Amino acid sequence: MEDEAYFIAKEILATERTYLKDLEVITVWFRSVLIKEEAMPAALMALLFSNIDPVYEFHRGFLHEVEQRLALWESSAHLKGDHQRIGDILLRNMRQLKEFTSYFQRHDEVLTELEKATKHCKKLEAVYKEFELQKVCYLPLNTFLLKPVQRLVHYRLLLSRLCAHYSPGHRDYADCHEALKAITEVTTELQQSLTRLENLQKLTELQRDLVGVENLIAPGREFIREGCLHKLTKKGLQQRMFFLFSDMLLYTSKSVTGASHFRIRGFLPLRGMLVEESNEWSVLHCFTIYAAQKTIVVAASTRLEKEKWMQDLNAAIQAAKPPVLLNTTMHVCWYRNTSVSRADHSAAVENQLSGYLLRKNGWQKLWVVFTNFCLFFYKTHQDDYPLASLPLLGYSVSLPRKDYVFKLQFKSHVYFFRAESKYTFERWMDVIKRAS
Repeated sequence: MEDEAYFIAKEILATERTYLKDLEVITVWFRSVLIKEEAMPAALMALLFSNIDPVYEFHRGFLHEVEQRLALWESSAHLKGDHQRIGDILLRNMRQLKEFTSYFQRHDEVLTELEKATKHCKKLEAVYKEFELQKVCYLPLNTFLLKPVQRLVHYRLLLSRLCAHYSPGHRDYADCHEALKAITEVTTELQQSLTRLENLQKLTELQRDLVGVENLIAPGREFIREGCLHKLTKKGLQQRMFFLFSDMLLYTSKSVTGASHFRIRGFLPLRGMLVEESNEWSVLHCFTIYAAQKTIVVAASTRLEKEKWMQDLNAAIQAAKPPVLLNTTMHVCWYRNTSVSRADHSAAVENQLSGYLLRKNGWQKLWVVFTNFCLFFYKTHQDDYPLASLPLLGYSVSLPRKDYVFKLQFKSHVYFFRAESKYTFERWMDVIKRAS
């Protein structure tokens, strides 16, 4: 009962702790590198930092107010009272956060300008490159420019979740609804900006990752799904990479010894193709893609995988009724024969989570972060780089066969984790299930 409301508070904390460290990848670490190298024109430095710094200020103050209250929580008997309550802190900052919306609206403009600056300036591209290599850069650099607006959502989500196990009679009930309504209209205003950014980000990433392809980023192209399938060739079924956008189908070329597995071979426009499910090819889970002037047959790793790629193709071909010219997620797909949809991203993002838990040779306490379908391992809540990582596509959360332990299974790889509480136990295996 009362415990459930407290663990949400701690949830807000741990995640805010990770958020502030996320922001520090830019405002601390990336900043210095730009100064030491001065490959970034001052206009872009202003545009970048005039819009992240002020946000970072607020949050640093906010984390303080939180973790303090959280300390006064678990306190005398004639005061607590207002020690076991957080709706007041939230209500304040929420109605105070709305004043930063103007800053957020330009994140689509910062991710945009960095890109052009990177391509037209050769020195900055080099700098940018080496910096994404550093252990501090545990996710792609672009991914961080996203988190500010995404964080706004996470308050809406968490505040929502508080009004769930709350009812009239609690001191912190009237405040939360005012707070929730305050953040809900904050996210509303930027909901358009958010989706526009989340997509620009994915296109701007792929643009880099893939070799050969140019002009992939466009005001129109939305990303449907990326993933791995076996193209039918004269030598046999061969693994290849497919990237389905709203207006074409990108696929990967023949694998050469020592070359990239992510060189784009050609695209197949969506006007006007048909996909037709395959004969005794049914067991092979293959279907056939008749394009306007090329035709391919292709096998899915499993049956559901096929139905996904098909349903997504067909529904995308109907919906389409400068010219493209010729261990992240894309890599985890190549090594596990799977795919990830635009729908999955929004389900690994809404399911982000930080916390402390143990990991059985011999129970080992680590601080774990779950973003981007991947677990990141720290020894302290305060380190600036992950000690280890573990991507989770194709991992299944079950109980074994201590107390309150869940296990991750994948082929021969078996890991075990323990949470302190029992609520926080049902929450960890929850989010991992919702990013799978």
